[PDB]
Amino acid sequence: SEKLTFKTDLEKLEREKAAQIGVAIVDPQGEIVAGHRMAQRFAMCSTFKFPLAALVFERIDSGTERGDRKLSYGPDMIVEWSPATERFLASGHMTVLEAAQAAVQLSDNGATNLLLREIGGPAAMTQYFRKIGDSVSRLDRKEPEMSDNTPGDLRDTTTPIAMARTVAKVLYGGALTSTSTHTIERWLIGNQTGDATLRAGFPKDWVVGEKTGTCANGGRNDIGFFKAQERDYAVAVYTTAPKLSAVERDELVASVGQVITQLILST
Amino acid sequence: EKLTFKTDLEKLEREKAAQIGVAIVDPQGEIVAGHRMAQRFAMCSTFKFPLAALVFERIDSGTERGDRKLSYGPDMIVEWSPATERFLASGHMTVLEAAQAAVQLSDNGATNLLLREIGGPAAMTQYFRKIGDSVSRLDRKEPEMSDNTPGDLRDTTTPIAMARTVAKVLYGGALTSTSTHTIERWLIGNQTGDATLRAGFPKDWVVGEKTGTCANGGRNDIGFFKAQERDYAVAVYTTAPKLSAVERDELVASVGQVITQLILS
Ligand SMILES: *C(=O)[C@H]([C@@H](C)O)[C@@]1(C)CC(S[C@@H]2CN[C@H](C(=O)N(C)C)C2)=C(C(=O)O)N1
Ligand SMILES: *C(=O)[C@H]([C@@H](C)O)[C@@]1(C)CC(S[C@@H]2CN[C@H](C(=O)N(C)C)C2)=C(C(=O)O)N1
Ligand SMILES: [Ca+2]
Ligand SMILES: [Cl-]
Ligand SMILES: [Cl-]
Ligand SMILES: [Cl-]
Ligand SMILES: [Cl-]
Ligand SMILES: [Cl-]
Ligand SMILES: [Cl-]
Ligand SMILES: [Cl-]
Repeated sequence: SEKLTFKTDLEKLEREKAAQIGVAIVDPQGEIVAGHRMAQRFAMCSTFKFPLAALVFERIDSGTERGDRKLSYGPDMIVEWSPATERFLASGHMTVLEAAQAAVQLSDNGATNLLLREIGGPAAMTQYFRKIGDSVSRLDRKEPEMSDNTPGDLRDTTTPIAMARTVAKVLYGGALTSTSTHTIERWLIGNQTGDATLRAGFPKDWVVGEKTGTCANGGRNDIGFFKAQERDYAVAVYTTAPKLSAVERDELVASVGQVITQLILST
Repeated sequence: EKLTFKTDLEKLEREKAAQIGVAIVDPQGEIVAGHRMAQRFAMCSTFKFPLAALVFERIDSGTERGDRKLSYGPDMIVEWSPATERFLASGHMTVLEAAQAAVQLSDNGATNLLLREIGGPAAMTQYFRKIGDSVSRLDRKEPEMSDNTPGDLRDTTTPIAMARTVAKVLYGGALTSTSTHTIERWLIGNQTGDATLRAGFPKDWVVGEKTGTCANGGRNDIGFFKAQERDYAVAVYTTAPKLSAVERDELVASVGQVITQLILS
């Protein structure tokens, strides 16, 4: 069957690249299309910044936050991979929406930590996961230490099926207003960090948006959505390949994208 | 201090085989300092900042909508169009998405999408005239407007004309308060200027700018800075055909340092 070919082709990639590949593909209601290691825990790393932006948009939607509110900070906000936070430092602030867009589209760690400071830290992120029906995903630490990805450490983890269903809830399940949903979809399409990962393995006519992550100890992840053959899907891909180079991990996730493509065009 | 400014720029020109045009003006357009300030230079991608101002004026005026979807096909992809490429499958970019990509990524396809909408180079030149700039002129779309053929007056500005245009947009009331603040934040958050002017400015200055890189050694940076609680508009245009690309970045950064010495004096 198409699902057997999907499993077999992912297992080939696992053997040949010394990797473990977690995938979940769901329809807009969260029904499983296909998956692999669906219930295995993986470090979230920067992929949680997409649910973080959804959390922020829900607060704007409910009138408990303003997108143009200025979030002041100083040099101690700057951590590794904080390009926008660095540029705005002299000005003294980033707005709520500026920080959320930098977190999603540049994977800006400082902007992420700026938002975590405002919402009540990792506990508030986890509370949001639980609220939208995700009993699995957990944020325990801020950036960058949440990405240390120690094998077997359950902090800062999700599973592919939990996160795919969280993506579907945000994009298709009514978690956000129509306007906020469309905005976050456009942010995912316009992401600047994913050119070499999943969307490099999907056909060029598919509409794709995603959020990448890179973890210590070989983690490389990509979560988001694709629209193919007049059908919408949510997808979460988590990989661990400790001996691959960084470029080789990009190619690994792109190869997963091609295996997904072969499945969808066979469905 | 003005003699030191001139002398240090001419040392850079001599040692780098370069021409350096600079103008610094106060918020009202009065000259603070300059060098070759009325010599014409190719504007290349720096015109994308006045283009975004024109777009904001039309949104301000009700003749454009910021969320209007601009459809396109792969024909609109030209060199250096990263956002346009990412949004291609979706089939559109909004007016505001395109404008922000033009300013902050120097996206050429997004720039051309906006030029398509306003009626092309003639309308952008008309906007320069409307804001009191009788010098700057757009003749072509991207990337051919950046050909920078020696002596060609097409697609040129002068440092003083463009510095005064920056001041008019940011400080002279060309845009509403809200739109002025937005375009200022876009310039601060620009992704392309880390190695040019702001690399040569002190780190507490609030700086925003728009870069350009042209054929035949053009390297430009225009924008604003707030230093010692005073606001300035600045335009730097340079031509250095024999430098490497990294050395042209270093050249503009060195001009930033010469500017810093003048301001602090
Ligand atoms: C998130 O996964 C990760 C956090 C935990 O640090 C983050 C921000 C790093 C990266 S890759 C990193 C950022 N850009 C650099 C780059 O492209 N190179 C090679 C210079 C490396 C990501 C990511 O999304 O891929 N997120
Ligand atoms: C604008 O001046 C120029 C247009 C006319 O092509 C443009 C878009 C090119 C560049 S530099 C180019 C884009 N990013 C590349 C880069 O930095 N590297 C290292 C590959 C080269 C600019 C610019 O603003 O600097 N604008
Ligand atoms: Ca076409
Ligand atoms: Cl500001
Ligand atoms: Cl909800
Ligand atoms: Cl980019
Ligand atoms: Cl002069
Ligand atoms: Cl003169
Ligand atoms: Cl869309
Ligand atoms: Cl960046």
